[PDB]
Amino acid sequence: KPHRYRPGTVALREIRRYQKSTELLIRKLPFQRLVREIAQDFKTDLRFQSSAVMALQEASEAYLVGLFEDTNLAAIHAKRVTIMPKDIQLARRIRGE
Amino acid sequence: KPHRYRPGTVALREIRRYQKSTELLIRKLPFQRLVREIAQDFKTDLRFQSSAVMALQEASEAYLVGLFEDTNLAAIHAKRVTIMPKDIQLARRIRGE
Amino acid sequence: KVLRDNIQGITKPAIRRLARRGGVKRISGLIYEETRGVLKVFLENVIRDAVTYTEHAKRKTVTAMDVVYALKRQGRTLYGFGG
Amino acid sequence: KVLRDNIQGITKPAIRRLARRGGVKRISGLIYEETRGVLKVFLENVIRDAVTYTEHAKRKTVTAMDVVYALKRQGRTLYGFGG
Amino acid sequence: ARAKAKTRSSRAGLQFPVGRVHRLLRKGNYSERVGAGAPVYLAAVLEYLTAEILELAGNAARDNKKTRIIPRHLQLAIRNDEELNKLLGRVTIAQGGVLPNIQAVLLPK
Amino acid sequence: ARAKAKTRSSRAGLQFPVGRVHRLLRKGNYSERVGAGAPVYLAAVLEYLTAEILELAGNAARDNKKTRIIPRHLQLAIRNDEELNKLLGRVTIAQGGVLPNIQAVLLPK
Amino acid sequence: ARAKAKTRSSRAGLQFPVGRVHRLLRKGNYSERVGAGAPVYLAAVLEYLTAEILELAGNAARDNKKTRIIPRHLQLAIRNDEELNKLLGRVTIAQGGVLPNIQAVLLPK
Amino acid sequence: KRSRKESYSVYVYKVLKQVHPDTGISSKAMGIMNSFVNDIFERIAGEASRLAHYNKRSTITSREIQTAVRLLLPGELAKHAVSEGTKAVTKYTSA
Amino acid sequence: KRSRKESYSVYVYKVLKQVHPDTGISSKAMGIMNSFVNDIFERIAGEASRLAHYNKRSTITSREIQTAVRLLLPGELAKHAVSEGTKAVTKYTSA
Amino acid sequence: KRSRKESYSVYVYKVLKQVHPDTGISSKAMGIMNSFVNDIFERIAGEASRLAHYNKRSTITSREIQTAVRLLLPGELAKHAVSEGTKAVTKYTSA
DNA sequence: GCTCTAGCACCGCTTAAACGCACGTACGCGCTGTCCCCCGCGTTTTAACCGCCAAGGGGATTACTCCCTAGTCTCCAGGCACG
Repeated sequence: KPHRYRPGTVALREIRRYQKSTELLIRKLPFQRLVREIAQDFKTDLRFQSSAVMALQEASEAYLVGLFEDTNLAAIHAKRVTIMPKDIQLARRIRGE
Repeated sequence: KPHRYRPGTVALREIRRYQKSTELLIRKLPFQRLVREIAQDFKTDLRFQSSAVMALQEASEAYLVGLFEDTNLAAIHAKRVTIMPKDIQLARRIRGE
Repeated sequence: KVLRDNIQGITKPAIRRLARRGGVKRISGLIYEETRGVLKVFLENVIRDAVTYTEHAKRKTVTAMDVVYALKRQGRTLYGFGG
Repeated sequence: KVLRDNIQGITKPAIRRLARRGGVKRISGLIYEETRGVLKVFLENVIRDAVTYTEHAKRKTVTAMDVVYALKRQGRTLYGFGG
Repeated sequence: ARAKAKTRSSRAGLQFPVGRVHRLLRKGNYSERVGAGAPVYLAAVLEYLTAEILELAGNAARDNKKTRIIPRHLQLAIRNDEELNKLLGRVTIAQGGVLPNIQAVLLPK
Repeated sequence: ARAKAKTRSSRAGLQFPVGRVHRLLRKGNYSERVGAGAPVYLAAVLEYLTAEILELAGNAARDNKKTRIIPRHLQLAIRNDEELNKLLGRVTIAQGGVLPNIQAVLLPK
Repeated sequence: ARAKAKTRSSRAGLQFPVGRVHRLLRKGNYSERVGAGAPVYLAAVLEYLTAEILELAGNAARDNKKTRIIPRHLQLAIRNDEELNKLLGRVTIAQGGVLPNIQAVLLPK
Repeated sequence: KRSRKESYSVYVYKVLKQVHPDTGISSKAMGIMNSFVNDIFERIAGEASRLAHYNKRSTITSREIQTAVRLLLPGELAKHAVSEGTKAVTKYTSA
Repeated sequence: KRSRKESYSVYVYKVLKQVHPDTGISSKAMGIMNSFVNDIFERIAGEASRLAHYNKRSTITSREIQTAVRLLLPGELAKHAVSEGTKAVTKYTSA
Repeated sequence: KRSRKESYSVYVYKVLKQVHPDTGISSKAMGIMNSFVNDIFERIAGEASRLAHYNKRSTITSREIQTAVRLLLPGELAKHAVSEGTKAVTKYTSA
């Protein structure tokens, strides 16, 4: 029998690894494609500094980890551990938008 | 038996009446004396006009009531109609204190 | 002159009426203590700021103008008192 | 030239890595498209501002300086590219 | 010997003050200099915003069958517009109370 | 016969400039006149904050047995400190990540 | 014809006297030469010591709500600190008494 | 002998009579309007000052406060304010 | 050569050489420190401007920044900051 | 006629008012601080003289007291004192 | 330094607020079943990353020259004080 870790153990190992980690968690070129796409929605043929793509990356992921920290608090509030769309809607409604 | 409503019906009447209401919810004199209590807690012989007491009043119901919309959104998130303190400090933590 | 414990002067039914404006149906008996505590915390912040404003102005009476300045600083801007 | 679908380019395991950075253990299957949506909406919120500075500057190229300015306007000030 | 004294707001055809807002910016220390169209534009923006909120205030007074505007009507007007709430979500109101907002599970049955 | 150009920061006994801070106060357009205590006081509070956070950064780096300061050490240093966290709640550090702050019930038993 | 007088304490930004300690090290007869940084170094050290202990004594005086420092406040201040206890284990304090120190077995029950 | 206090009294009253001639006004609502005008004026002024700082512009222009209107004022009221401001400066420079 | 992009470079290295002689500095951490000094200077300068307008003062001296430090920086850091700022202004008066 | 007896009067008063403006002094406490500063001074001075004998240097520099304060003063107290003296001597050499 | 005015201090009725007890009903939640749904791991694909090379759009700089804007003297007229 091949060895199999229990559900959640590899999840906690990912948690510990990625809290210890500091690197980017998004592939950079599809992110750049997406931000050029949404820039084209508002103004055509805009150009991006690669550092500007990195800044939008880090601000975006910081926003996401703040929202996910909020939804973890919402999930442990709801006697649960699986985060739900109602948790994300709650966190955004609390934060005032 | 005398006249008596089910629990919540008078509560709904209270909610409707004081969402309709525009007048002040808290007493004037103990609020002013509590302001004075905090004042001489910081610097003695501090005076207040009645308008300033009204201003701290308005700020108090604004802040507290806003915490109550945040709080009962938390409470309906937890599938409950009775609120508990953990809703209040979790809401204060999500607000970013 | 000096007072000790007027914080219960904001009575429990005042808090109930506040939560009725806040649309809370059921208010536990445990709730009123931390509402008084957070109200103490918020007023401690606001009156610290306001006292700092007035002591900057070399006065001895707090104006509502300094109160609405303190509400500008802390991010709870209030309308209607000459701000 | 024109791009239509790169919101799916932010892959689901990449969102999983982000949530592990957010400390999430268990993620529902309906979460990922919603995270795409809220990151999307946040990108309009940021980039309309950033494009607005860019068109104020009479420029065509997005710079990180305006990204910092847009993020600090919303009170989400970003260290690491200002100055 | 002199030109007739003419208000700049009526030159722009607005009621809101070109002069008072211009002087208040110049003494408000936001730059050293101000363009000529800047306080005209700002007065136009403020007059538009006040016109919208006073139109909704008159609508609220007519709904309450009252003639004079109350800050309750003003809070009712602001909270019933989504984009003004996006403008004034963190602003607290004097004697406005709360908008009528009862939640789905808060209502009975 | 002019006196030797001696620095105002050393007159403060400090390192953050009275000159640059006074210049960015004057050209930041915050008041018409600026008192002489203003830039020395504000440079002093920045030097206090800087010394405190690089103290915590150095201790964080030596805790991780590393020599050169990294924004991971900086972000760790900021959210060990309660009053720094209350100062910088809404600020995001580049490449800092998140300090390990793991809630207890999601940890295994 | 002469430079204006500046004390070395003002040059170092200290308010313990650099010259007094320099004299008292010359006439304390500890070496025939003394480096110039030595007395200002020592005065800064005593400045840190006295500032530390006057923080402690003023805080203790506020804790017993008395306005003026007393040797009882000083003796609480020294004896409630560990490193000052090692620094002054063999030191007698006039009218300072003893720190409140009851052993666990001396308590009833 | 008391001192004059600067307000927006008859100006808001005039635009009130333009939008609703038959209605009245209270003093508490007037405090609300005065603080509202002050707060929105301050928000626009602050964002205009920051925008002039960012693009090294030492003057406040109508273009950059129009930019500020796109920034602070959201959505459809933003383009209404753009229409109002451009119309206003049009009949202002034609005056 | 290019135009000088002004920063807080040598100051952060010398304050580190005061507080920790042996540790080194990365460029990312240095950018973080630059943006930190920018943010804190901007906050304190803006609140000083606010107190200037609020007390109808055209003058900003150390007293208004002492007011602002008591406002913004909480508690322990506030009184610490007031202490070394007072020492700094006293050595400024003693030159 | 009286002969003046030297003490550490104004220095302890000034440093107390720099750390606590609203806290007063009693004279017996003032004698305790006089004896404290004299005691610690003679401890450091005797240790410095012994070091000068010990390394056969005819001088006591800042480095001798730097050595002596990790000798007598403990740890964090000593390292804070070393930092205070280091910034003090850099200000002294700059003046 | 003056002054004058609303806050501070003190005074006297009035039931509304508070409060407290008691009946009553609803409230939260644990057990446990039950159903279900997403993580772990293996395998396969595929473009991300790397790394390598051409090209040109515009960011940024320098200069020019002119648009504009605060300031000031002065004058008058509508908003504020006052009723």
